[PDB]
Amino acid sequence: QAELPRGCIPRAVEIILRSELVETVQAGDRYDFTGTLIVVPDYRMAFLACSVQATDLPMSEVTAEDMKKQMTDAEWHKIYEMSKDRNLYQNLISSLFPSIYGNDEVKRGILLQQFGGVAKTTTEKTSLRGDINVCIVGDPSTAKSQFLKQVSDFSPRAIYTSGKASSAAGLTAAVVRDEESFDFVIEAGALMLADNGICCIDEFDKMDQRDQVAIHEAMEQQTISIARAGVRATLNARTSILAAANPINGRYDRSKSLQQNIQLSAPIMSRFDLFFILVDECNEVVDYAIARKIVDLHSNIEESVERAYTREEVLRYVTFARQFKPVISQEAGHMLVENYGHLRQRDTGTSWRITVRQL
Amino acid sequence: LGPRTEIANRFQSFLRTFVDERGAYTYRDRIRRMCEQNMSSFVVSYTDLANKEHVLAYFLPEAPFQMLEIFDKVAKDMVLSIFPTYERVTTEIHVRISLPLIEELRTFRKLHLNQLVRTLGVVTATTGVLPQLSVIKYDCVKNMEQTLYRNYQKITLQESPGRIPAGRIPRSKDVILLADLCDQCKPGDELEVTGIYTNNYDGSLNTDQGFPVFATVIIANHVVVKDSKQVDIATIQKLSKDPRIVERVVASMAPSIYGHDYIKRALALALFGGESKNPGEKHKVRGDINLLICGDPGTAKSQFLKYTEKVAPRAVFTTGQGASAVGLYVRRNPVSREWTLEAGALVLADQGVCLIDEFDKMNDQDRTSIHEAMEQQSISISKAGIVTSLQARCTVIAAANPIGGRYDPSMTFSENVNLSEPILSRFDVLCVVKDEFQLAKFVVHSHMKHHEIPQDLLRQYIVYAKENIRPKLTNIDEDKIAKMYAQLRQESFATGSLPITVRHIESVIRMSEAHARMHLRENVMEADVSMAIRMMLESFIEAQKFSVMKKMRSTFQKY
Amino acid sequence: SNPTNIRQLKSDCVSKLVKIAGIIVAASGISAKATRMSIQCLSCSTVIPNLYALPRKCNTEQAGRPKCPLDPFFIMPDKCKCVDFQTLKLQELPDFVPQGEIPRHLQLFCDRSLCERVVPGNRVLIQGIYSIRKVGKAVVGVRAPYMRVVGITVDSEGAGAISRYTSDEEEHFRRMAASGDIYERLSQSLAPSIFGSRDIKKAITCMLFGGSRKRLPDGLCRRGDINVLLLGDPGTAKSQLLKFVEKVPIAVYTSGKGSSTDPQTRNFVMEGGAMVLADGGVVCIDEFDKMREDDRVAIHEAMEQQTISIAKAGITTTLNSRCSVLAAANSIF
DNA sequence: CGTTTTATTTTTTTTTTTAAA
Ligand SMILES: Nc1ncnc2c1ncn2[C@@H]1O[C@H](COP(=O)(O)OP(=O)(O)OP(=O)(O)O)[C@@H](O)[C@H]1O
Ligand SMILES: Nc1ncnc2c1ncn2[C@@H]1O[C@H](COP(=O)(O)OP(=O)(O)O)[C@@H](O)[C@H]1O
Ligand SMILES: Nc1ncnc2c1ncn2[C@@H]1O[C@H](COP(=O)(O)OP(=O)(O)O)[C@@H](O)[C@H]1O
Repeated sequence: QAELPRGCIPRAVEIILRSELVETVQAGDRYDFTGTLIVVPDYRMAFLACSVQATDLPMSEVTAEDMKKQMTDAEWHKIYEMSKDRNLYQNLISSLFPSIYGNDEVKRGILLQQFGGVAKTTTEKTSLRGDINVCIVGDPSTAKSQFLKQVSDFSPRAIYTSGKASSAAGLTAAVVRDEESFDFVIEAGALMLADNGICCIDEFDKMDQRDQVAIHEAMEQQTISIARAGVRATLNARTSILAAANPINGRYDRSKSLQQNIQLSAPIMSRFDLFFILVDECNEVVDYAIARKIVDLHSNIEESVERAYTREEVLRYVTFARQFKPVISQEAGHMLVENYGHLRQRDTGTSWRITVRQL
Repeated sequence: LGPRTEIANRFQSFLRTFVDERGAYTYRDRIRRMCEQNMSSFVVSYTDLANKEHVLAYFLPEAPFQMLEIFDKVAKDMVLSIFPTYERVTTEIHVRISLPLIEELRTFRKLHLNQLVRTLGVVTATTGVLPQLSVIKYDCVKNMEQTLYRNYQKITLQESPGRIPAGRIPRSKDVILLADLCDQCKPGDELEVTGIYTNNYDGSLNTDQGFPVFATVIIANHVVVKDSKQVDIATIQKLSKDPRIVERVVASMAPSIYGHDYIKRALALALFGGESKNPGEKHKVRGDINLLICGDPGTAKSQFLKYTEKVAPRAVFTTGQGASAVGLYVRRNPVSREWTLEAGALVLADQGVCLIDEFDKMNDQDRTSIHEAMEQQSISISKAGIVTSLQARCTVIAAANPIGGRYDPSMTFSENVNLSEPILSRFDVLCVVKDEFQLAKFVVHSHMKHHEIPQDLLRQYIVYAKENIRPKLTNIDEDKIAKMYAQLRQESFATGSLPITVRHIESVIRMSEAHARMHLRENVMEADVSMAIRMMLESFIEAQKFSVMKKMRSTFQKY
Repeated sequence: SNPTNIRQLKSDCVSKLVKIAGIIVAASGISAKATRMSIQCLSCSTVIPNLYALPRKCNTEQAGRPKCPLDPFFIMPDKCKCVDFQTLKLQELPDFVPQGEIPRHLQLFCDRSLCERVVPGNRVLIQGIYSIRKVGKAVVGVRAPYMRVVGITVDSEGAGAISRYTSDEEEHFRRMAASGDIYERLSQSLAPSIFGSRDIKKAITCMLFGGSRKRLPDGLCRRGDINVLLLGDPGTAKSQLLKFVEKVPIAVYTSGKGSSTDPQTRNFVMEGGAMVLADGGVVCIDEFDKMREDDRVAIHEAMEQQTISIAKAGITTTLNSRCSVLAAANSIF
């Protein structure tokens, strides 16, 4: 995809490899192959190779220092100024989407989606989990897909793809019926290539009444078996998701329940724990921030907000936080009961369907 | 081979001389045990083998099969020398190993051929069990009869869906079994094997297409079952037959949270029944249970049924529609070769259960099968080549979801969740979960797991409750129910007050007896009655209009 | 002529005679087999060991030299012999673990006079042979199950089978009808042990005997078949009563979708419609409207007239019957 | 101057198409 032509498609080509090169390949990566094209002695063409070149030794904002490992997070000396000074959050609200403007809640909330979740040390009787179900809606002509597209540049396994096109067989493979190799290879797919990754998708809207068969699995079961003419096994969902439906005439007219403002399926709004909508208003002084930002959008000199936190130092510091594993005997953690209680005092009014899945 | 001299000595000096673990070594006795069970699978453990002499790991792999010859000759020469009595019957032998090191799938490669191996697998579809040929004979003119045989079945294994390398493809391998190690494979189990690696005798050796068609094949010397889902008595016979057990068992019934002490009583009864008692001249009558609750999205109607999966003598689980099929279309067209068509799982675990969420979601043509099991103890394949049936001595349970939302009030339950009525005519047991306003400290403590009945027997007591004690009786005082019929047909007359029947107490009849299944009573009094009524008294009051006191004064005297 | 089972007999038990017992399933027809015939080329009765293909000797040969290799052997069946076949079939017991496992079975083989003897839904004891059909050394050698027959011995299960294969009982019959007390007496018999229809059960006296299919000189064949009804709520023993009625002439009984509108020798079988067990047999069933409306035309053809026909393929079964129904109910109010 | 030739069927998933109060 670094190479992409007009008209033509990433056509397919086929290859073998050796023992030490073998089974050391994963989802969408950038390696350096060897150009030893070779014939078929049937003819037709083939090719061959012998060499590939696809975080203990450190990421960007470093030079070598010490850590738990060699340089896995070694550069605390420079991170830590940007670790604790809690206004750094505002860099993570400001110095990350300077070319973009919307609500300031998403731009202060997504980060933990990108970052590891819970991963605790408890039962075998049942799993506990880290990540969360997620959404975003509004109506178009509000810049509600810039961000998803950007993630594909921002973050790993930010597989920005459409959902409009996909089938229910988008996810795994479906069938073979001749000796392709062994007459039963139906273990190819689309999702579990999330190698510690997420699959956020567009156009969740006109989608079918079968996708939920996978999303029902999302945060409890995370397992993968098929009722085909093959076999059944299972796999581990590593992944969260994004929501990409939309309304009919758009506005979620504030006279009917927000469930009923689209009125989609039964359990979907049980599992998705935050929706985080931006809905339209008409107060044009709102709008006159925008174009006067795009005053430097084409005018090529510093055509955004001045930054304070590069992409690469951001991306490196993501890891430092994922190997600490907090320990919660928090008395305030015991006074969440009062927090949740005064919450439900607010839930008592405006009488949605609420429970511990939101806890 | 003069080497062959010493090896059998090192066996012969080892099978009938060795002692370990403070005498009467198994090898003195396993053979005769085998001989008394006519088994031909006398076992060795490599750990003991290396405890004596580890030299048998390093002259083995130049050909382990000749090692096995050098094993069987010794064994044979022990049995018929010591049991020449045996010299009549089968009079052939091989042995087993259980190098007890777990090694893994997806590692056998170029350098793992035909050598000392130790591996696992997980089993799925394969064929029947059939025979082969064995011997070198055919000639006389200057043979296809009297030519000894040996059974055969094909395998298929699969690998752990737990220890997977994260989106690496689940894999597959073709492997063999043989006659004596046969008729133990079934779908969906794992089995640990000694294992040994080769290819076909000749897998397409020739100038060929742009890649050879080669396979790779294994068989077992030993198989040791890893799953073993059927088979310290001082607890049960003294503790598990009281009616205090509806605290003791209820102490350990649902170790998740305190909530909803009713169903502790319920599940304290739910696995605890089943009865034939077919009458004379009429038919076979009834021995089924039939249960459901209407939950809520946020309740526990998904996480509703889990714990009993592992424990029961029989259990068969299915989440409901979403991926439910109709296979749950048989012209009497027996499954011809490479043609496969399937049929209903109700008879499998006949006298077991169907564990269900999304019950109300499934397809009516499957519901046809699901219904009459519970009504006429039979069901009817519909106008195919055969109009066959499927035997139903079994039980029905589920975990459905409401209709059109979350939950309906004391307003009737057909509209609380949209089943049918004539399916519900055969339904037995009920409970309901709503909540208004300890646990939070519980939930956070349970989220801080940094890391009464015994657990490793508790089935065989319920086997005893499903096995042992089975009295019956005449009308003790249940003529009382001519009021519960007539009065509450007519006092609770017109709000929601039809659902009172003899099947409303045939339901009771199934479990009033079962108090003695719990207790090993050998009789029944009004003691077990009133507790059964405490269940009807409590389940029923929710299934009637918000005139709710209609049960309370009317029956809490019978509490 | 000590019985056995199917999961007990294998490689050891080959070329050997056995006693076991099972339950018939279905089987094929009666085709063919001979013992000998001959060929023009030599004209010898082609002696056979077992019930090869004339190697190199031709015998259109001794004509001088002029030779005739590679079989001028037109097999001449006008000289032949002739035998039968059925290829018979069994299912194992309902007692030997088909529950957590699958019920296995095998195929059988007969010879001459023992066909036209056995049909499905029967219970058998047998003696055969464990023999073979294939050859060998199939990733190595998987091969042949079957058996043949020698001398089966079937069962006589009790009191049911006045079906296929006294006058004191007529004295039993008639001295009760000598009494003119049957019309209302057997109004407490058809439910011989429980309550219902009591003073109105007299109306069955007409239906089981029926009226009379009194044909005419003119077109019509009148409605000797005539129909009756029941309808109501559950709890009245209405499920088990008609359950008994199958026990008390011949029919089938459930309601709706559950009767109701092969990979071998390229012939399309069609087992038929609803006069199968009901043409002399009659039925009594629930769920009329509780049933699909695609299979609710037939009732209108079945019932008021037996106006039967066929249209899947191009031929017309002109069927009829002396059959009838009752209806059962859980309809509205 | 001799000694040998030749066959495959059912199910998937897509894109087409089609059904009832
Ligand atoms: N706060 C904002 N920051 C940046 N751009 C904005 C903002 N508000 C509006 N815009 C501009 O308005 C345009 C809205 O049209 P746009 O191309 O986003 O449709 P879309 O949101 O992609 O539709 P959909 O999300 O349904 O596919 C965007 O191109 C965006 O540049
Ligand atoms: N009474 C209760 N007892 C224990 N856990 C509860 C109870 N009520 C709610 N929960 C919580 O609900 C969660 C499960 O919600 P869930 O069953 O998945 O909703 P759904 O059935 O719609 O998928 C559990 O993790 C559990 O902690
Ligand atoms: N008068 C009666 N005599 C005997 N049994 C009865 C009587 N009334 C009801 N029953 C009971 O009703 C049950 C059958 O109910 P059923 O007709 O199946 O209800 P439904 O028609 O709703 O399915 C029988 O098991 C029987 O015990």
